[PDB]
Amino acid sequence: EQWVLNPLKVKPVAHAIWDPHFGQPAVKAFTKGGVFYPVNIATSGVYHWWYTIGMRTNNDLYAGSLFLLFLSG
Amino acid sequence: TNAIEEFAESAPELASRGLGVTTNAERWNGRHAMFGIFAIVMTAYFKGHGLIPDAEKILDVNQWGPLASAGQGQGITNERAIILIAHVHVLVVSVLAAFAPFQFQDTLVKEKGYTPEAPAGIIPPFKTGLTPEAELINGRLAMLGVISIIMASIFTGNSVIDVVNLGLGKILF
Amino acid sequence: FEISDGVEFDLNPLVLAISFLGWSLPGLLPSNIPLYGGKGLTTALFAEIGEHLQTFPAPPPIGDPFWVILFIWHSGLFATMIFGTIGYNGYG
Amino acid sequence: SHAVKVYDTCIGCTQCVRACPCDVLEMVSWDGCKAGQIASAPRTEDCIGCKRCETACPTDFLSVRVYLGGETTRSMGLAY
Amino acid sequence: TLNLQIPSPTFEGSTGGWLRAAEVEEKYAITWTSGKEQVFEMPTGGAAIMRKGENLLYLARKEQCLALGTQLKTGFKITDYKIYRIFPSGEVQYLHPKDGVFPEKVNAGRIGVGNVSHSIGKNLNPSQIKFTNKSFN
Amino acid sequence: MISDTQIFVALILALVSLVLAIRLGTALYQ
Amino acid sequence: MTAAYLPSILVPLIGLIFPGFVMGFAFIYIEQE
Amino acid sequence: QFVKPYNDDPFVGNLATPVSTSSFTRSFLSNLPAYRSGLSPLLRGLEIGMTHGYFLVGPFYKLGPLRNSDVALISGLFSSIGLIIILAACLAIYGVVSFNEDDNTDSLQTSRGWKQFTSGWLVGSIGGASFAYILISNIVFLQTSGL
Ligand code: CLA
Ligand code: CLA
Ligand code: CLA
Ligand code: CLA
Ligand SMILES: CC1=C(C#C/C(C)=C/C=C/C(C)=C/C=C/C=C(C)/C=C/C=C(\C)C#CC2=C(C)C[C@@H](O)CC2(C)C)C(C)(C)C[C@H](O)C1
Ligand SMILES: CC1=C(C#C/C(C)=C/C=C/C(C)=C/C=C/C=C(C)/C=C/C=C(C)/C=C/C2=C(C)CCCC2(C)C)C(C)(C)C[C@H](O)C1
Ligand SMILES: CC1=CCCC(C)(C)[C@H]1/C=C/C(C)=C/C=C/C(C)=C/C=C/C=C(C)/C=C/C=C(C)/C=C/C1=C(C)CCCC1(C)C
Ligand SMILES: CC1=CCCC(C)(C)[C@H]1/C=C/C(C)=C/C=C/C(C)=C/C=C/C=C(C)/C=C/C=C(C)/C=C/C1=C(C)CCCC1(C)C
Ligand code: SF4
Ligand code: SF4
Repeated sequence: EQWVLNPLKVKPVAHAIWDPHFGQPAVKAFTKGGVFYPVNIATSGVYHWWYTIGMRTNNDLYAGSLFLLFLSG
Repeated sequence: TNAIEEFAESAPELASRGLGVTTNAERWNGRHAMFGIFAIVMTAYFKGHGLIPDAEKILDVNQWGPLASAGQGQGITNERAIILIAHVHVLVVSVLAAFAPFQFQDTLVKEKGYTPEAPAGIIPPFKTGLTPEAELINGRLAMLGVISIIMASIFTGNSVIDVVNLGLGKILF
Repeated sequence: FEISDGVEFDLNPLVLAISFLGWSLPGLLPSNIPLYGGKGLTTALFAEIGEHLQTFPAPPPIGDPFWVILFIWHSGLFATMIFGTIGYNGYG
Repeated sequence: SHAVKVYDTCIGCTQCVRACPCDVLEMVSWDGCKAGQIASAPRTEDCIGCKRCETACPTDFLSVRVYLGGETTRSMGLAY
Repeated sequence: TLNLQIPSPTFEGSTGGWLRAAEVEEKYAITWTSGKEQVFEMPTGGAAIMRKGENLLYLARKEQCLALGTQLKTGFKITDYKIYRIFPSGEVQYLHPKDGVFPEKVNAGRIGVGNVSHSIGKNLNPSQIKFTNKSFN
Repeated sequence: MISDTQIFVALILALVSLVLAIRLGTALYQ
Repeated sequence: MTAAYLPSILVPLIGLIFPGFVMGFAFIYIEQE
Repeated sequence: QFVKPYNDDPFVGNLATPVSTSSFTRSFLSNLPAYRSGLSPLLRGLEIGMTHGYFLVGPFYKLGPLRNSDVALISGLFSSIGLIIILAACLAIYGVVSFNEDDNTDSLQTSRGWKQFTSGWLVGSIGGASFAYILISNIVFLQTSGL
């Protein structure tokens, strides 16, 4: 939601990191993307892809995930 | 009976040892669900009366390692840690009972040639007392109550503790 | 005492005593070099043991003559012990 | 075990039988070759698959073939 | 038949001998007569002294037994070596000189096993023997 | 922005899909 | 009970319990007569 | 002279050596719980676990991630308990897989014998870890390694 505003400046985050082996330096080093917890920055381009498709809110992505779970079932 | 036999056919490994959908599994899960309803009532009491020390204090990452850090940049509270350790006590008791059961107690994993207990059915006979029937009735009731409590909490929006208190009539707190 | 399945071994401690004396008595030979002080190897080892027992919990420091004296004395003692067992059991 | 087979191109040289570290191949009587003998594989359960029989074979492509199949203790040559 | 009272070639012992699999599954034996006391090489490793007369030896593998037999036949001139297989039941079997004569020379009585009535070029194709019980021969 | 109720609905659908996956795995194993 | 606790509740499960149970059950299955 | 065939069997895959067949070696091995005579498979496991959890507590306590913390000893004990549970699971799966249900009268090579052994090992291991935890928590020498 904060990437669709300034996509050329915001780094897209893939998912959060929860590793009980990280030290405080590692947590601080990985806390980026404007979030407040260690994260991975996506390199798959799914952000750009979905933005182009027409996804704007997190609710759109959540609805898509629900539909794909239903389709897998 | 038909379901039990077809499961025994499908998964001989679990059914032969008593695991899976069996009367033994039903009895054990009823035991655990009754103990869990009691645990929920006790935690409701303690939280309402403030008996949990430093309940809202966030555990220090420097002291308790990275495990003290939660998923989204949050910290586990002292109350959550205390309740988790309370569960750890009974979990160690559980592992010890499963691996080295008392001679008189029922065993979690039944022997290969064990005789399954008769499936009670809709309701076992009403044998009032400390009897294998009353145990099963109350275990089924407690398991159903656990599911009902969770679903009431999610639907009505109240906490599980709040729902338990409301049901009991606010006697707990 | 059987050293193997059916082979007996005497295991005489007098062999140990004799080998210890055989290595230690020559060790008394004094030397004026700093390592020994003025005394021999065995006497220097005894003196170091006493000195570092007086300061019990602090190990002899690296560079102290104690370590070198210990190593040399025990190398010679073990060599003499092996030779004495050889003599007592094969040439005995 | 491995499947060992013999074909009519056999000339009865017997080198396949002599080369086998086990005792899997033996000479039997035959009329299709000048030597009057043909190789046979009665004890195929003892075969290890070394293909020494195949190596010691003089006919254009082998008269004896070893097809490696299911593995057992004897086939794998496991002394333990 | 095998006589279990035949002495052994006064071996000094080794770590290459048979193991628990010999007591559990199969243990092979080889018996041979020697005209004098020679020194031979164990198939497991090391040297042993064969006795004047009958010698019985225990091994874990038929290949080891037959390697020892080949050594006796070539290095020495001993060709009366017999090989047996013993199960834990004690059911000794006779294997090597099966028909009393070595397989390298034809003998009347043997039945051909595994013989095919064409060259290898006449084998069928897996496509032809697919989804069928036919054999590629 | 994604609520706990939304995550719970997702988890329920995931559990249904897991049950169906176990069924398919059994049917394929046969 | 918020969603922020789910990572800490699950990662140990998915990474130590699920693998341990799967390995034990698979061991029992593969070594079974 | 000192190295001979094992059990006077020249063709077994073993040699009789001082380390393998000396009087001290035989006495030690025969007096260890795994071999002592008379012990039930449960008592063998009890002694072995008592011995093993005790030394398990130390490495975790003095080299674990929370070793420079106030909770180093409790963390070490809890990691010891976790490893003990994992090893008890290993023992249980090994017993169910290796030993069939035939009854050889609790010889430690039976289903029942191994079940008793693993139960005793779990109990003794947890007990020994707890005993080491108590001793370390109450004795300064053990907390400082003599410093
Ligand atoms: C959250 C509450 C809860 C609790 C406390 C339990 C507890 C239990 N359930 Mg379960 N159960 C639950 C919810 C719960 N259940 C629900 C919602 C359902 C669906 C209706 C079931 C359905 C169900 C069935 C059908 C059966 C059980 C059984 C059991 C027992 C063993 C399960 C097990 O070992 O899992 C453990 C899994 C974990 C993730 C936790 C393990 C943590 C410990 C400390 C680790 C040590 C494990 C131990 C060493 C074993 C290792 C084995 C491996 C190496 C092979 C146990 C009394 C079985 C039973 O009673 O058998 C007689 C059985 O057959 N349950
Ligand atoms: C992906 C999953 C995963 C998870 C969730 C963890 C979690 C952990 N690892 Mg890591 N680890 C992993 C994979 C994982 N590891 C892998 C793949 C390796 C191999 C390279 C390691 C190797 C490793 C080492 C070498 C060490 C850790 C340690 C730790 C701990 C973090 C540091 C700390 O202060 O804790 C320590 C504080 C504690 C209070 C520990 C309590 C742990 C309890 C007892 C766990 C419960 C176990 C359970 C009952 C077993 C069930 C068995 C069943 C499945 C059969 C933590 C328990 C450190 C540690 O201390 O481990 C004990 C440590 O030294 N890990
Ligand atoms: C001791 C070394 C160590 C260990 C044990 C771990 C452990 C972990 N790291 Mg890693 N990490 C390490 C060093 C280590 N890290 C280092 C040095 C760095 C650099 C700073 C990182 C950086 C890092 C990041 C940035 C992230 C992690 C993540 C994770 C977690 C993975 C989540 C999970 O459980 O997935 C489960 C494990 C897998 C899916 C991997 C599966 C791979 C195997 C080989 C597949 C096996 C397939 C098999 C055929 C079938 C299954 C069999 C089985 C069920 C029996 C886990 C706790 C991630 C995390 O927190 O996720 C929540 C994450 O985002 N780590
Ligand atoms: C296949 C897609 C996928 C992948 C690769 C991951 C990966 C991850 N999820 Mg998961 N997750 C997924 C789908 C997926 N998720 C879905 C659809 C949901 C909604 C129900 C979730 C909900 C979810 C939550 C709530 C959390 C994670 C977390 C995690 C992390 C640790 C693993 C874990 O705890 O899983 C736990 C997963 C579940 C309890 C349910 C989802 C399980 C999926 C559907 C299994 C799919 C299997 C796949 C199709 C086939 C397997 C192939 C086989 C060869 C192994 C890791 C980054 C945790 C974390 O720490 O994140 C940072 C965490 O807190 N996930
Ligand atoms: C609480 C708690 C704990 C706990 C716990 C535990 C162990 C909780 C365990 C809970 C369990 C096992 C719950 C199982 C519920 C099953 C239900 C509701 C089935 C319903 C079936 C129906 C309606 C049906 C039906 C049907 C109909 C209509 C007619 C039939 O002819 C057909 C059909 C079958 C389809 C612990 C111990 C962790 C402690 C913690 O501090 C708190
Ligand atoms: C004391 C003690 C212990 C103990 C203990 C024991 C033995 C504890 C036992 C606890 C039990 C039996 C709890 C049952 C709870 C049932 C509920 C919440 C049912 C809800 C039903 C509903 C909502 C039904 C709804 C239904 C209705 C009304 C009508 C029909 C339809 C529908 C709407 C679905 C221990 C073990 C902890 C040890 C301790 O040292 C001592
Ligand atoms: C969330 C909530 C709300 C209120 C009530 C309730 C108690 C339900 C509560 C709790 C819910 C819980 C605990 C839900 C748990 C969620 C779980 C276990 C999610 C996991 C889902 C896993 C999935 C899809 C796995 C899919 C795997 C697949 C295809 C594998 C494919 C296959 C493979 C790999 C081998 C061959 C067979 C097959 C099937 C083709
Ligand atoms: C080989 C060698 C060479 C040089 C000399 C050296 C000595 C180092 C030697 C090596 C020696 C070695 C390796 C020694 C190691 C010793 C070890 C690991 C000893 C372990 C002792 C264990 C002890 C007390 C355990 C005590 C446990 C107790 C009460 C448990 C009690 C309990 C139990 C079991 C269950 C219920 C709860 C309760 C009552 C608490
Ligand atoms: S070698 Fe080839 S040809 Fe000569 S005998 Fe053996 S099989 Fe027949
Ligand atoms: S493969 Fe080795 S064993 Fe099998 S037959 Fe050819 S040679 Fe004899």
